[PDB]
Amino acid sequence: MLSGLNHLTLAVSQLAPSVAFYQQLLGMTLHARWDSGAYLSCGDLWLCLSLDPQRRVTPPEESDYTHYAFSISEADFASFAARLEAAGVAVWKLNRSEGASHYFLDPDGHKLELHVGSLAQRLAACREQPYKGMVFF
Amino acid sequence: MLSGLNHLTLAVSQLAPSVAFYQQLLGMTLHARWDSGAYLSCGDLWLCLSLDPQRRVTPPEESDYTHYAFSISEADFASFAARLEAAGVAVWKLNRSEGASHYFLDPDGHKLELHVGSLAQRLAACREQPYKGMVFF
Ligand SMILES: COC(=O)Cc1ccc(OC)cc1OC
Ligand SMILES: [Mn+2]
Ligand SMILES: [Mn+2]
Repeated sequence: MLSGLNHLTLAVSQLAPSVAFYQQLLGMTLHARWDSGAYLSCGDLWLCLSLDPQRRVTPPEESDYTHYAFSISEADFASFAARLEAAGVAVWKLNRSEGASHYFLDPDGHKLELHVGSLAQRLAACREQPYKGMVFF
Repeated sequence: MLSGLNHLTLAVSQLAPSVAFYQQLLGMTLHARWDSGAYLSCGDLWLCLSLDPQRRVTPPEESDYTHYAFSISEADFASFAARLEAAGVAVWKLNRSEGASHYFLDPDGHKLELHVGSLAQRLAACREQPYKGMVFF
């Protein structure tokens, strides 16, 4: 039986800017680094950056909607978004759903998100206003 | 600050087979589905499957090392991996370069993994068998 997400690994084209982005800009904790990767944590999340020459710096129009959302409190959301904006981090989508969301790109074009709100909050909102074809289990 | 992974969203090309894979084959909990997506949980993980006409079924030699690992206990690991193998689930990696792991593909080629152990345990193992150039902070 699977008990949760064990780790998220992102392939990166250049290790130093990716470490700078996740540790310094995004505030994650750097636990270890080696010639071809790094381990960081963000709350319970174990993040691995893996240096991969096959990673392309990918424009957002050229990747699908797969994306990785990090939790932040409502109270901290606006100043964190402003930090990303000051750093010139590109946005790939505007928020049109429930709960604050800021959609931003990492240095290689990985699609990231800041989101406020849990699955339970989303399901409650959906029960009141179900999406087209929605069924609950 | 950021406090963990709020959700993982995977773009899928065919919603029903992807729901079946995550719910039936992997045992995740299905909470809701709609014409364009589904919400599942795996322990604390909120997984969203999002129907995306841009998603391509991608062979593993065509994608980078970005991947998603799910936690499983030492007692359950081998039989779950063997069940995936017997069910014909495609693989993408054999060499255990980061501990006890089984590397397998979802229907669209998303790179998945079963892994036994925490970040703390992986750091302890790496102290004895470090990756090249490894530094610990
Ligand atoms: C794995 O169970 C589901 O994915 C639920 C379901 C099954 C079939 C179906 O339409 C044929 C619609 C469904 O939910 C909206
Ligand atoms: Mn999202
Ligand atoms: Mn892994």
